[PDB]
Amino acid sequence: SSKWLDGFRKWYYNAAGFNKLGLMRDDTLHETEDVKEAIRRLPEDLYNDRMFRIKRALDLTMRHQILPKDQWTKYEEDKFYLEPYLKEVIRERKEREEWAKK
Amino acid sequence: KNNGAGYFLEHLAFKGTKNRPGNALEKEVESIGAHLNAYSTREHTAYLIKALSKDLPKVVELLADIVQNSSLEDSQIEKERDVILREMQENDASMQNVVFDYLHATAFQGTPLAQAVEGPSENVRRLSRTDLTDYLNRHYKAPRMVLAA
Amino acid sequence: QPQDLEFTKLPNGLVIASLENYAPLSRIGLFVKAGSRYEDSNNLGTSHLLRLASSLTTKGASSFKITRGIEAVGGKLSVTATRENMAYTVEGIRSDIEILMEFLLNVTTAPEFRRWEVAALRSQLKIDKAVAFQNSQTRIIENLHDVAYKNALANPLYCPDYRMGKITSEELHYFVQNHFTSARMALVGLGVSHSVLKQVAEQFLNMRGGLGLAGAKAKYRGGEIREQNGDNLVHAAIVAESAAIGNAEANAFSVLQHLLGAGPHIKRGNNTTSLLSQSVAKGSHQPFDVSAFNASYSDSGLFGIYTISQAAAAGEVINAAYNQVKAVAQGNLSSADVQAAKNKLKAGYLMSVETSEGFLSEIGSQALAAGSYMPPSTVLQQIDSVADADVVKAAKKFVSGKKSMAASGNLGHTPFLDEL
Amino acid sequence: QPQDLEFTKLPNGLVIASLENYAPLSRIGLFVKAGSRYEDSNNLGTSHLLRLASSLTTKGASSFKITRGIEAVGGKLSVTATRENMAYTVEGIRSDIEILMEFLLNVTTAPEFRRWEVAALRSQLKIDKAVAFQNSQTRIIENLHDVAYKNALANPLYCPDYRMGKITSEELHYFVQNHFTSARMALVGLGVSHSVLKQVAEQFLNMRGGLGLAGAKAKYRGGEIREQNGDNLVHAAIVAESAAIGNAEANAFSVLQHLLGAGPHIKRGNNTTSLLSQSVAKGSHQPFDVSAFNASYSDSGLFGIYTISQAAAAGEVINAAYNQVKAVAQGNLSSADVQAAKNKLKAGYLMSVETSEGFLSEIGSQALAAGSYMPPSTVLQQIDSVADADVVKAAKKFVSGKKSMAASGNLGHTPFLDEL
Amino acid sequence: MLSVAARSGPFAPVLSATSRGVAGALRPLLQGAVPAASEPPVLDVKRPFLCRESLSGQAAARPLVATVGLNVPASVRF
Amino acid sequence: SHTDVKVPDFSDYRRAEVLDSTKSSKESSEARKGFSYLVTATTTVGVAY
Amino acid sequence: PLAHVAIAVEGPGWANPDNVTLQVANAIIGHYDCTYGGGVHLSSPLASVAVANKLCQSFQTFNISYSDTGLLGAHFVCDAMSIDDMVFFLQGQWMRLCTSATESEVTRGKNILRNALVSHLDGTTPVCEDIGRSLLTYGRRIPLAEWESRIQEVDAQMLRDICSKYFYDQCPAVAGYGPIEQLPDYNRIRSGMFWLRF
Amino acid sequence: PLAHVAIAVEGPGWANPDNVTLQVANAIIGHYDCTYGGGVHLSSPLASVA
Amino acid sequence: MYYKFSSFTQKLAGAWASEAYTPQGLKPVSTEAPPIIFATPTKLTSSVTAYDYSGKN
Repeated sequence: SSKWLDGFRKWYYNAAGFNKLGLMRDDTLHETEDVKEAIRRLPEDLYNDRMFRIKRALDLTMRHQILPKDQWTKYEEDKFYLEPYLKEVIRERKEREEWAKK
Repeated sequence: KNNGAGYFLEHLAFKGTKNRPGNALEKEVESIGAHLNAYSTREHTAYLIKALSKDLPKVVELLADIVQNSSLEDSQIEKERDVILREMQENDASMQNVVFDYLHATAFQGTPLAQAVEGPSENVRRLSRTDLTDYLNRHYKAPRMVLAA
Repeated sequence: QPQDLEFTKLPNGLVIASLENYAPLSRIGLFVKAGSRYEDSNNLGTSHLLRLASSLTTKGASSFKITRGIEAVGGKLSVTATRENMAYTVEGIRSDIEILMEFLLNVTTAPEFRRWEVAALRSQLKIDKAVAFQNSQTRIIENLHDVAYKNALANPLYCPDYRMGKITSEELHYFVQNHFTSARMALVGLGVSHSVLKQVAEQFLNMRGGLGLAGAKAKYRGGEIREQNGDNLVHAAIVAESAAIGNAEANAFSVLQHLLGAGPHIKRGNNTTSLLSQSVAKGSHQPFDVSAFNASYSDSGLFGIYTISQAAAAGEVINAAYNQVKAVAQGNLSSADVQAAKNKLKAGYLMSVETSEGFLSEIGSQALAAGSYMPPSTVLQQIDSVADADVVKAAKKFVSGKKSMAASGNLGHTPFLDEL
Repeated sequence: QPQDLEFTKLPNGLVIASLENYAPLSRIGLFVKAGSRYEDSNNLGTSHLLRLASSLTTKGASSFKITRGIEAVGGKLSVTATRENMAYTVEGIRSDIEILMEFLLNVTTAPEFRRWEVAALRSQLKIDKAVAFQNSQTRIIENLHDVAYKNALANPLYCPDYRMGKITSEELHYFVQNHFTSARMALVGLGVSHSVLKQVAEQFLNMRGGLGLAGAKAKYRGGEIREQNGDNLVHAAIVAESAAIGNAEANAFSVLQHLLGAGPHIKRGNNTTSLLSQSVAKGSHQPFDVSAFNASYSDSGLFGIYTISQAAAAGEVINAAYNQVKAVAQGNLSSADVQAAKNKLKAGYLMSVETSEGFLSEIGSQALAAGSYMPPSTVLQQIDSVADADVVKAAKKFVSGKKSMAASGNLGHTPFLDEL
Repeated sequence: MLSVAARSGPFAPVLSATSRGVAGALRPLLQGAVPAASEPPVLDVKRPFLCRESLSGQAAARPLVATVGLNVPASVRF
Repeated sequence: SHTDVKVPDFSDYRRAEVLDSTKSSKESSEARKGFSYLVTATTTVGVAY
Repeated sequence: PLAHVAIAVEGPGWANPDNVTLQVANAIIGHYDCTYGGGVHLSSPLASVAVANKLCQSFQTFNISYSDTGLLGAHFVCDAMSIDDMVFFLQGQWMRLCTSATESEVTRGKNILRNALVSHLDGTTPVCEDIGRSLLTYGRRIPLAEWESRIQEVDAQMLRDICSKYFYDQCPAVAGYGPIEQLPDYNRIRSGMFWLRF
Repeated sequence: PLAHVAIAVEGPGWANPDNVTLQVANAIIGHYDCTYGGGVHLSSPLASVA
Repeated sequence: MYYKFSSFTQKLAGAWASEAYTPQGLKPVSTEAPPIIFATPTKLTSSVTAYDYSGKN
């Protein structure tokens, strides 16, 4: 966990390949009701940054190109911008479901 | 690199000359009730005055130094740099002017007719009095001037 | 060179003015004293719909015939309504103008005023009011007029929002049959012979010989309105009762507004010879715009100051402008400033009639008021016949009168009328 | 058997008053001095949004949990607001009301104010203002309070149309942190004991300073507002400055209110012992309704005449009511009329304190105003001490003051302030 | 000096309104366009007052007090 | 500002006779659309066969 | 709230006479905004179509000239949902002027251009502007009688020849600002600049 | 501007005790107005879907 | 007050005094100039269309 799991996480981040399209991790998440609500709750700056990064990725995958290596999203600089919003939406959905159980 | 030189001279042309330093020049035209206007296009610059016919001499004298004796002062350069930044901010709201500039840029890519008359913001932030002097020594010569009445 | 202007007073009270100057295109305008002065609380906004009813069906021409026939010759029909009178102006190339005249004739004499067309037009008057009130000066001036007067001039140029969808054809027919009478109209033609205008007037201006309905007699109330809209700028007009047109005091008030500063003369200027701008620029280190407002009518007048300032520094600008008017109301002024004010006023008057539109509007208003030509040199010498004590007593009459205040914006630092 | 209401003033300034009704149902309220009085021009309409946003998520309970848990036990959560203070109330069964307070205290003490939820209920602000402005008395009193004061009481209950879409959660957080402090609250309980209320006050309420922000003293302005909107009836309120809550002259002004008529004591009656109704009934022959308006606040009051009349008969109704008050102010009244007015006033007070809502509202109002609850018998006793000379002094106070006028309808024959 | 609009220098087009029934060859500068604004909410037909018996009690006498609730309708009482 | 928006250089994708900005267009535009429409015409002839 | 789109092609400049003809073409299409009081009876086909279908907030044609170059085209502001339709309508109008211009239409445009040229020079400021700009651009002051003589040369055949020379099968320059995703791609705008029926 | 529609069935009256049961049924469905406070989180499924 | 150069026809049209002779607004301070970022690093050259070559010189 100390030595190579972080190293294997870095190698897997390089190998998965959304960093060379300029995407962050949370841009790659497939939408559900939860993800759409979490995106709807985002502020305007992060929403506009996300949508520009997504359409830049679609432009790059149109031409079958990738970003230059200095413009690849770094593993440490990758911010998890969405997942507190997603965790709050998941928590309130679980609260609604457990109320509907009883 | 002097992409807003004509616009910035068009601003400083009414702020004072050598023989009429500052607002006294302004006072003079208001003392005769005349109207003083200017514009700057991509190809032409105009300084025009509506006045009465009975004061035809004095106005011509004013026009003379406005095209050949403008006193370009550093404090006036600073404050008119701020004024030009203010009205590029104002003209960003005039959305048809924005589409006008965009159409010129995308139609005349790579040519000197794509750049706007007021130019980019960095040139407003960085332009110096020597550059304005070079522009006025190069382009304000007498064979290119028409005195119209 | 043209000959002098020619006048004719028909027995039904119609004034006819004509100038033969052999212009390439001719201008024909009918001036009617049928503005928004003449409504009351029941038919508000009738003048706004009547302003936009200039392309509806008449007898002798339909809407299609009017629009296609004026646009086919390239001519133009407009109508300009002030709070006292309306002006219907057609223009076009000379060889066509007679057919254009009969179009204007129909629009000014026999409107059909069908119900379905005005039901179509009421949405257009809502859209026109929105476009007009897109800027803030129009909104604050209409509010200032609604506050300054209690009757006959508080009626705005644009129709109120509750009245839209409620103006019927009967109110329009009543307004036309009570105010579009032949004893209140002037037919002015620039670029046409006098016999053509006299022939058309004898043909189809012989139906309403009375003086119509008149005598509204606007009264002054004063007060204040404060539209909080939270904008970054604060507009404020402070006015008071001033003399009507037909007096030497009106000339004194025009000299007073050009002495205090009555708008810009220099592109991106500082307004150095303006006294109000001098006082506020000595006070405030933020952008502003101070000017003198003077709306003179035939029965009353409004004179005051109009200030645009920042939201927080509004009180300093307003108080500096009011103290400047107070200081020039106590004899503290120079005669060179009054001479420059007279030069500004006469230059503005000579530049107003410089174009053909300003000349035709001026002679239409002169024919409506007096029925006779006032040459520009007589206007200039009447300007020149104003003393300094007249301007001093005009400012003294402003400062001693109860004010009407209209303010718009973030009014946290804007004063009230008890604190001027 | 309703033994005694117990009262307690904590050292941080928080008030707890509770009564042991042994009722089937319990009612618990929290009274905060956080009305529309405490907004400047920067944060207009914040209190309206906070009133609507009481049912949002809190740091300790989610909005789904708050709504479903309140509706699960059948309890009621209500927010009642005026210009001065707000009040939060929960109603429930005694066995459940304890956890109901938990929900209430979250709504008062730890609101998260998430941005998306505030953006959601700004549309609810627009709908609520439309519904409340469907009555014309609302906009009359709103314009009347706007004109009658300069600052801190001209702020409306309902959010202005420009501030909708402009209120953020930071302004609500500022309003909560500056006005929901400890020494501005009274916690009132009916159907509970002191120990549980002291426990929940020790749990949730004892963290803030207490003094908060004061306000801007409510300087009087005067003037008039006339809103031409085209209805069948014309509403007109004419007020003047009067004594505040806790002054010795508020009782005399309330006696003068009930002497001039403040409501029909008989359904479909003719208002025989109402002086204003008597004068307008002997004057006019059309539908109308005239009453006396009283509104006393912490440091100011307004007393005046409210008239609903016909469009073409508004001048005679307004002048008849005003001349009736002028005849009262000269001393033309009988002692039996003052005795019946005192009977009407104390009857209205006693039938206002009968239900649990009115009782708890009066306890919270007394705790926020005076900080010492008084029994109703003491209130009736100080009502009984009013002499008719103080009523004549109150009427002369109304007559010899600067009036504020608010009018709406067809204002063709509605008079002005100087014409009265 | 007539032409009351031209009496005021800068306040010529503010005191006057110039519609154009048939727009000519030259276009006016600043054509202008309304934004697509919102719409007011719809409300039911209210209660008219056509008699003295219905109008009684409608005149206000007390200050305006508003009340909202979670499951009770919003009310205003005077 | 809106005047800071400048079109980037397209000279790598750009056609040969429209490269220099100092030469006027409408001198070789007919040749360019003649080439492209000749490509389309030959394709249409082949699929017609 | 609103979107502005400007479409243009080349115009020849200051010193080429068929500018006058191009001016007549603009006078055929003209200008409109929402406050024009004609109704459904305006002579311009694009104006009547946009009034009937409630597409525009405003449109405006232009001819812009510099030294042997210029921009010739149209500019409109409208809401999002209208944009694509208007582009189609606008291009159709141009193709009509390329293919099937009539004589009364040309006569109306000629009268509009006569009134524009004469009524623009009303007052000393636009006359002085015309003098200074004409001495800088044409090298001389073109008199208005010379303008009237050049306007009288315009008939329908040479007008549709000139419009086919400057509009038909030409690549436009498109600028847009606002909610403009219903504004089509460059391929559909370019394909709309010619008719498959000629 | 907008329509009022009422649908009813025959109910028992005063003397029948199952009226109380019917009241509970109404308390499941309840009421809703446009000026409420709960929003989507009201317990009544008709009010929540409305 | 009288004439402003505009109207897409390059003409000195008529305009109000608040925009003909006061083109700069009454807003006090210019706020910012937001920079432009691209997807790829583009060679946005204004003069002479960057460079013209086909190899190493």
